[PDB]
Amino acid sequence: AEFKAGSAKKGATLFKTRCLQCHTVEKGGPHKVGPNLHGIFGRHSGQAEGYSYTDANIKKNVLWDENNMSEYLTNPKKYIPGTKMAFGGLKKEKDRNDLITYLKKATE
Ligand code: HEC
Repeated sequence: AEFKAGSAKKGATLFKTRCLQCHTVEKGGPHKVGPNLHGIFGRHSGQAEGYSYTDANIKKNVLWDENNMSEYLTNPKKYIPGTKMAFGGLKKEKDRNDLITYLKKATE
C-alpha cells in the first residue's frame, strides 16, 4: 500500500543518524529524551514502560503499524499535534521505508 519493505542495512544507519540520539531499540534498553522503542509495532501509543509521555502522544492512541509509522515519521508534530520534540521528520519515502524495515525487526 504506502509502506514497501526496503533495505534494513540502510535503515540501521538511518536509525543511528536520525533516531538513536533520542531512542534505543533493545529489549530493556534505556529511555533517552524519547522512549525506548522495543515492542512499539502492534502496541498503542504512549505505552513504553517507565516513560512519561505528553497528553497528546497518549490521547492519539494509535495502534502502531508500518503505514501510520511512515505517516507519523514524515512529520510527527503534524500527525500528533502537541507532541514535543526537537525532530522535524524523515521526509524522503525511501528513508522511511528503509528505517521502518529495520525498525520492525530491531524492536521485536
Ligand atoms: C528517527 C526517524 C526516529 C524514530 C523512528 C522515532 N523518533 Fe521519536 N520521539 C521523541 C520524543 C521526545 C518522543 C515522545 C514525545 C511525546 O511524549 O509527545 C518520541 C516519540 C516517538 C514515537 C512514539 C512512541 C510511542 O510510544 O507512541 C516513535 C514511534 C518515535 N518517536 C520514533 C524524540 C525524538 C527525537 C528527539 C531528538 C528524535 C531525533 C526522534 N524522536 C526521532 C525518531
